[PDB]
Amino acid sequence: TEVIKNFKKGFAATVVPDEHVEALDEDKLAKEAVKVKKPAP
Amino acid sequence: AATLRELRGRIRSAGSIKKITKAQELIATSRIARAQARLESARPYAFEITRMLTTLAAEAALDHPLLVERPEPKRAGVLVVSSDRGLCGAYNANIFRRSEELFSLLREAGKQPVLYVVGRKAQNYYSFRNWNITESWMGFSEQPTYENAAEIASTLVDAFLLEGVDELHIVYTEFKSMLSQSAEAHRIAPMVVEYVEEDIGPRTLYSFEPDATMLFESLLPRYLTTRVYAALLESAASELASRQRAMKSATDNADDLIKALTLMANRERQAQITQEISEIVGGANALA
Amino acid sequence: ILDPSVVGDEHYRVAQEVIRILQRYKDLQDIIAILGIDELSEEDKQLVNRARRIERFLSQNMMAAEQFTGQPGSTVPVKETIEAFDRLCKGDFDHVPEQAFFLIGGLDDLAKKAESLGAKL
Amino acid sequence: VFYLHSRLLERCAKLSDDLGGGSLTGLPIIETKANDISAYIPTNVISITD
Repeated sequence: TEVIKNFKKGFAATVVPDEHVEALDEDKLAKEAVKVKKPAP
Repeated sequence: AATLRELRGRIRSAGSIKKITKAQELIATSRIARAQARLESARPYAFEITRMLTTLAAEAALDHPLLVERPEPKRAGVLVVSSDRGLCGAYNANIFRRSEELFSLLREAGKQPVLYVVGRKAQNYYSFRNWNITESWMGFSEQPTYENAAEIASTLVDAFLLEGVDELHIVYTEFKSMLSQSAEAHRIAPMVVEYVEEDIGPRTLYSFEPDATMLFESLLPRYLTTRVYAALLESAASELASRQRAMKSATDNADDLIKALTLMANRERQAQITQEISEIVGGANALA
Repeated sequence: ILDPSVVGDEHYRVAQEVIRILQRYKDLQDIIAILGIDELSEEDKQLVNRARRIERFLSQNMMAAEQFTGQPGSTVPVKETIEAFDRLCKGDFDHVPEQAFFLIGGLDDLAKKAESLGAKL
Repeated sequence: VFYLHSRLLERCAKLSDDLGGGSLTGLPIIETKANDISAYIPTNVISITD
């Protein structure tokens, strides 16, 4: 047990993937708006 | 031998599965009715708060943090709305596809996605990919209350006003026409000031107590919360519709599997009888 | 002769990983047959997608098949096969659709069919 | 066939100290078909060995 623990002392075991997905079309990302009635386009 | 035994075992297994999936489909139908009821029940408050927000924005200072976009956008907090239970179809998978499209849109503009999840399925999907989930909410996907939406919206708006995000998005399944469960990405913050028209000409002046800007800034986070709640309800109804469709599909599949397994079992039964007769007659002819 | 002492360590390792992925895919055929790939774990969904791509990539346009499809046959060197299936097992083509692995030769044909379908290696 | 395999395999034994104490260890090999461990010869031999 002593040997095993002294060995585990020095033992060395072996980020997000890309998913290669293409960007959403900005025209399909809806935007919550405040429908004001003032004339100022 | 022992092949007919395993075939009959698989047959009774598939029969149990078929019964369970049929029951689950009918239960999902009843609960779809319930969820549509809750959605059309929450509709009126949404309409009225939208109208009041419009009346307030008509005569307010439109420079609220939730209303102006920020130069140097570095981070967008995305809230992914998935389910807790899993007997739905591609519901969660469609949500995750839409969320990945949104993440790859946000990395194109230099923003860093900050991820909030609703549901255990999104928790699994994002922990498997070594994501960093700032906050998670679970247990109210099939019947969300306004208090859950209030908590979520408060956390999101606190992150927005502040370790800080410059945009706020929601990826959830929109429910329409009882036939369209479509994963969609919405931008809830910052809102965009859109001018429709004077509409009515000269009309009566609206009184504001104490003034329009105070009420506007008091209503803006309330409107965020109302929209989060509507998104939660739509996603719940969509999850129930997806579960009904998926359980009907699984019932048809278990039916076809029972049919094929029964054909194989009858073949093995006939073959066993023929082989036994061959052995008996072989012995009898050897002795004759 | 599918043995490290005859074909090599890399050949043998790639073959064993392909066989492990295909066996795990076969063990799930009842769940996938009744419920689909949507109920599996994330590990198992990833494995099932890799296994579908591996089982389509084991097909090939043969020289003897031109009398049936009009499409000419292809030859793939064993080093190219080892490299390609290593990259499939590691997951380098998880984004490429299931088709574009079907009835092709080496990695060049995979690239060409993937971009004719709309993807990129 | 059972008598065949059983009288073949029963001759693998650990002898007593008076008989020398020798041993014959047996490793019979049986190939099943389609994992059918419950065929005739497989079940004959499974019931003979230790």
